[PDB]
Amino acid sequence: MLLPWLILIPFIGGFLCWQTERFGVKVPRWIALITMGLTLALSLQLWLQGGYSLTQSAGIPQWQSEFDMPWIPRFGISIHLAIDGLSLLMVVLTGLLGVLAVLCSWKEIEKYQGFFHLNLMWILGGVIGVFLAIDMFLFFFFWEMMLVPMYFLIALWGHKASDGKTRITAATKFFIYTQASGLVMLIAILALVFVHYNATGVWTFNYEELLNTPMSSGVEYLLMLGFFIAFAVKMPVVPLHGWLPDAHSQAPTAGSVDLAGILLKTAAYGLLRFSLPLFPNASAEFAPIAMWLGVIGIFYGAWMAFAQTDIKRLIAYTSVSHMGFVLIAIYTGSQLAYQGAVIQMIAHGLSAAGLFILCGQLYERIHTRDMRMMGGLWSKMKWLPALSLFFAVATLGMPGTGNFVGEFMILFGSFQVVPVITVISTFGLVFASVYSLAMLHRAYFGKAKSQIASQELPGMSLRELFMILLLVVLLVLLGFYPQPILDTSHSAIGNIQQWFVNSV
Amino acid sequence: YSRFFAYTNLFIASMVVLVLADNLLLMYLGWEGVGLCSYLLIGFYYTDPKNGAAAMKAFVVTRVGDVFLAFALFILYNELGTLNFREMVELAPAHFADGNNMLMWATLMLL
Amino acid sequence: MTITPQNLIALLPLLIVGLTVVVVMLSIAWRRNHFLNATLSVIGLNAALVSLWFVGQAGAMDVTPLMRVDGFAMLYTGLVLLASLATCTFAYPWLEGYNDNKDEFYLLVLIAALGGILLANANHLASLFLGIELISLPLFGLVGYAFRQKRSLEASIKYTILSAAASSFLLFGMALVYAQSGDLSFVALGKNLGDGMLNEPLLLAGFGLMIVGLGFKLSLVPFHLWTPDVYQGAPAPVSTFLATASKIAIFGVVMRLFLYAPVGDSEAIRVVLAIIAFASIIFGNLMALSQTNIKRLLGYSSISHLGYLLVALIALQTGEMSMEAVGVYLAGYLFSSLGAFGVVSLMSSPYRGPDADSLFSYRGLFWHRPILAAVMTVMMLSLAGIPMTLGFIGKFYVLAVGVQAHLWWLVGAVVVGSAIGLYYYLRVAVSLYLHAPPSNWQYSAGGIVVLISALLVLVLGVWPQPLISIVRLAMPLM
Amino acid sequence: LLKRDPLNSMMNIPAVLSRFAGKGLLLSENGYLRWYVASMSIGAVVVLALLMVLR
Ligand SMILES: CCCCCCCCCCCCCCCCCC(=O)OC[C@H](COP(=O)(O)OCCN)OC(=O)CCCCCCCCCCCCCCCCC
Ligand SMILES: CCCCCCCCCCCCCCCCCC(=O)OC[C@H](COP(=O)(O)OCCN)OC(=O)CCCCCCCCCCCCCCCCC
Ligand SMILES: CCCCCCCCCCCCCCCCCC(=O)OC[C@H](COP(=O)(O)OCCN)OC(=O)CCCCCCCCCCCCCCCCC
Ligand SMILES: CCCCCCCCCCCCCCCCCC(=O)OC[C@H](COP(=O)(O)OCCN)OC(=O)CCCCCCCCCCCCCCCCC
Ligand SMILES: CCCCCCCCCCCCCCCCCCCC
Ligand SMILES: CCCCCCCCCCCCCCCCCCCC
Repeated sequence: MLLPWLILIPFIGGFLCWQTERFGVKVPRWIALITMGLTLALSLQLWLQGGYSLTQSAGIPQWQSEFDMPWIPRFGISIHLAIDGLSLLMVVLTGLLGVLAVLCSWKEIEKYQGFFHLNLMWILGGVIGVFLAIDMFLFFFFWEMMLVPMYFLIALWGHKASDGKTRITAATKFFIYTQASGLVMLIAILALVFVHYNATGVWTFNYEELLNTPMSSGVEYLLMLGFFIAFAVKMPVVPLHGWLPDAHSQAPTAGSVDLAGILLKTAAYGLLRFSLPLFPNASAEFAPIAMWLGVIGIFYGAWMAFAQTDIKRLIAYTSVSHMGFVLIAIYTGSQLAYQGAVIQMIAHGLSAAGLFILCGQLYERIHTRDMRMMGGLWSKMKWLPALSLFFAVATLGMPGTGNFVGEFMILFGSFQVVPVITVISTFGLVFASVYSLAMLHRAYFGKAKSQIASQELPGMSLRELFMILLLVVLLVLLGFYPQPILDTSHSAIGNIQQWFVNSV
Repeated sequence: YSRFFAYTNLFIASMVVLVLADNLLLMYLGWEGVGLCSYLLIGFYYTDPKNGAAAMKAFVVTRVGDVFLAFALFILYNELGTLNFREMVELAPAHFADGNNMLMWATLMLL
Repeated sequence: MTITPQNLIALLPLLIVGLTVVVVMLSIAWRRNHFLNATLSVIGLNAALVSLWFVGQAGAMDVTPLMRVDGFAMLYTGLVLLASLATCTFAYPWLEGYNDNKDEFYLLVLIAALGGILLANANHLASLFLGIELISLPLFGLVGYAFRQKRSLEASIKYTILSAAASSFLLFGMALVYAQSGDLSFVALGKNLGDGMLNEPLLLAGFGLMIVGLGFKLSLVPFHLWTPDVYQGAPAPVSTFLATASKIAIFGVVMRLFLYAPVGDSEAIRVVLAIIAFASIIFGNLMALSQTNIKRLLGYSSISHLGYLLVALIALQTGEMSMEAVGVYLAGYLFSSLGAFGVVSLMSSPYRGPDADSLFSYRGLFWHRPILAAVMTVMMLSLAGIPMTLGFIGKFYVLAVGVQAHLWWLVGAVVVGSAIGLYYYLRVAVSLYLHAPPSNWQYSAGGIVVLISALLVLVLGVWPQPLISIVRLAMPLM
Repeated sequence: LLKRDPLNSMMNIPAVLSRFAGKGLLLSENGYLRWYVASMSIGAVVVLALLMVLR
């Protein structure tokens, strides 16, 4: 019931930020803040009223809330939303990151701020719709709908220091990758729908009805291959990964647009929700390839991030390595590894949000991003280097932050399933510590090798410090007490794991 | 001055967590906090890059050691199903009555 | 077969547009008035569009040994009439700057619309040929309407020579087909063959020659080289009409011919058409990568979109929604090309002499023309298959049709061509918003037309059910 | 050895192939009407030969 409002409130809010620019340039930021606060409040109200902690696993489908409306009755297409523990967790994370993104661009008084805010809210609404839709056409619709505002934000409101041609090139590369992968996913969806139509005679796109689809061996492999191409481009999984550092480099200066659409794990959610229950045997056979791809992605992202002279590209390849960890977790078939994957995804979103916000604030202070131009910044900034030290400590898998709980439950489940990939991924954790230390010592420690890093810099504002400390508090509380997050998503993970291991 | 005293206080707290924990995961929390405080205190004079390189080498070698400790933790949880020390010394000889290879590997990575 | 009053009321748009042609000619002969002649033309086209409702009341039947009226004819007649009305609306501000006579433009547009309606109603080889030439010759006039300009004269010469050659090819193909069969009806092209000898060599060669002619007329590879030059040289309302109405009418009559002829089931023709569609998609997408001219880029876009249409055409004998997919795609492509070429025409209007260039300069269009830039980027996203657009709904229909018939090579071609089209369409849509250094209600009418087209594309991309129901309601005769 | 992202270049290779193929295919659009008629006759020969072979 509240899910259509959960999707439409960002869209109506973005339309309001566009329309209320005539009353002032400082108005659409307040409107966007109000509507993301309303979205987050609705998500938290769904969390409180759901009773997710006391919910027990009953098998797919099992939704805490469900909405149906016919959209295209010729193909049996419905605007069909459904929320359970995992989807609610991702919706809450999306709302929190949207509030952080709206706050992160609070000092932009540009003449066209209203369209920027509409663009951001439409990205957030598309991400929420991806997390909520259980109709194949609607899920694909939101999946490709959240990319046009992404493209326009990167291309027009991107990094002003870089040339326009590089911004358009990076945005076009990102759009081409994501939309071609979405098209392949659509072809897999259509072939699955047609297989179900020949087997049954009923036109439908519903996830619940397409679950019991009798398919031969080889067709199911192709369908899961298309789904995995989409969910591996947007994860990212190597070699389908260059769009992520190219778009992070040319992202807008404040870093809000990084948090809005690039930083939310829609692809791994789709792997958990759509790839494994619909195609269990084919995913079971593709598990070694995906797990070795995750190992190669971890080490490729580590060696990439160590060799990066750009901070934003370093955080992008950190995201690549941690998403490789999640990809290893997803194809294990273990409840403990799945719960660790959920915790790791939430904690990695929080840590990368803190890292990108601190990098944006640092670029506001110093107007450069090259590691050969900073050094010894601890003595010049009041708050930024210690908070960045905390967040780089979080991204190396340090206990006390939720990332450690994430990768360690992932590796416990993986060692229960596959030990060699577990031990190689732990060496990947060593590599993660290596590049985090390299970034810390190239950025804030040492002696200054530039003139702009030889002067005293102004301290951070109250709102940026407040939101970064909020991220710090959330990461620490997730590291020390991850139990409410674990009990929130216990039923959905249980249903997915039981459906995966009971149909092989 | 305050940075030094905060780092040493966190070192003391993490070592107390290490020596007071009843399970291997909480002791790993204290273990890695001790390693982090060692890194933050070795490179205290951050202006000299040699101190930073020393802190790098210290944290990388200790992180390799902590990865071996994690190997032992994974093996022990996969075998006995628990991470409590008393539960190890209770239901280890019953489980390892037939085979002792996995316990040998667990003790090797503990070493 | 004679003509009944029911056959006459089923002939309403043809008779109405012909009477409009006669009335417009008599008005020109009385006194040359641009406004009055354009008003008479648009009133006649609107009268045909609203007499389509009376035709729908009259039912579906066969009106001639040549023509057949059903929902197929309704839908394609409506699309052709809408394209012609938009062409006149865009043509008036362009013709306001014309020093020479302006009233012949609407006469040619009306005659070409008559040819399009005949092609929509065509159930005969004679009617198909006559509709093709009745579309072609007014397009010969309209492409070289500004014959003083070198580009328009060159495009007129190229189009006239190549279309005469393709008409000769098509007529020789019909001659071979008629020599094989003995009847010129669409349903009888292959009824004299049975027990597995449908692949008669003379019938196959004749159908291949008409395939050559129609592939010229539909900008299909390798008869596609005329498309960017003729699109660029011709006036922008002429480019609008040639992109929408001619392609729609010729593809509708090709749909009806391949549906009704028993030889359309033959595998050799289907494989040849699959190769043609594959090459058309790949070539029309690859050749628009580095185009700084909007007209040539839209010509290669037309080539690729007709390749997608042919991909939907191949599965006509296997699937059940293939002609429904073609109808939905053609409606979306009509609205997309109408919006794009209308923005091009409104920037190119009035005609600023033949010696001056008609350069578009789309860079930074938002900073003086925000509504037209918004319409142009909406139609650019619509042509790419990007969602919440009608072009995406058509692309989804084409993909489902290709998935049903196991035509996976064509589906991979659609995916690759969609990626390349994404590149150049997004390049144009983002070049609209970079930085670079009217006054009458006809221009406002053209802007209203392109704005309504953009809003229709957005609404029917978000909510495509009414268009799907309308296209499914346009059920031809089995 | 890996600072230049070799897998990114490996996956960017099809973009270079597409650009080269488009540049090669644009040479047929030379603007000569006699070449257009010759290409139309070439396509007629190809279509008729394909129909005769596959019959
Ligand atoms: C797991 C593998 C199998 C499944 C694959 C599924 C498909 C999705 C994932 C792969 C996508 C690969 C996309 C590669 C190109 C990315 C776009 C790009 O880089 O565009 C920028 C580039 C222009 O930039 P610049 O370098 O400045 O050009 C100089 C010219 N002025 O633009 C250009 O140079 C021209 C761009 C043209 C359009 C893009 C290329 C389309 C090619 C076909 C895509 C379909 C997939 C085919 C197989 C891919 C390889 C396996
Ligand atoms: C312009 C030039 C540049 C741009 C264009 C570049 C090329 C674009 C086109 C690329 C794709 C080519 C075609 C790929 C699909 C091939 C399908 C195939 O071979 O199917 C055969 C068989 C079908 O199954 P069958 O046995 O008939 O089932 C019935 C009874 N079992 O299939 C099977 O039995 C299953 C076969 C599975 C393996 C084949 C598919 C490989 C996919 C490769 C990409 C993904 C690899 C994994 C992920 C990588 C990291 C993301
Ligand atoms: C012998 C039996 C037991 C073996 C156990 C496993 C191996 C243990 C290895 C222990 C020794 C590690 C030494 C690490 C030193 C790190 C400090 C260092 O050298 O720093 C220099 C450099 C500084 O970085 P930068 O930011 O560029 O500096 C700014 C300017 N000064 O920083 C660098 O150059 C970065 C150095 C990174 C080192 C990464 C090490 C990874 C170890 C992986 C172990 C894998 C084991 C299995 C291998 C396969 C076996 C089949
Ligand atoms: C570059 C991107 C685009 C790439 C090209 C486009 C996709 C190419 C897909 C190639 C598929 C090859 C299939 C080969 C065998 C075909 C014949 C066959 O076995 O048909 C079986 C079946 C029809 O017989 P039926 O009675 O329905 O039997 C039910 C069996 N389950 O058949 C059916 O019911 C339908 C079978 C459909 C199979 C899935 C097709 C789409 C799969 C997703 C995309 C391709 C794989 C992922 C990407 C790879 C790299 C690009
Ligand atoms: C999806 C966003 C997650 C943000 C991080 C949340 C981490 C969990 C924090 C839970 C609260 C911990 C402190 C209070 C415990 C109260 C326990 C009451 C019942 C015994
Ligand atoms: C996804 C389908 C299409 C949705 C609408 C896309 C946008 C259409 C045009 C709306 C107006 C755009 C205005 C952009 C202003 C940019 C100003 C930049 C200043 C630096």
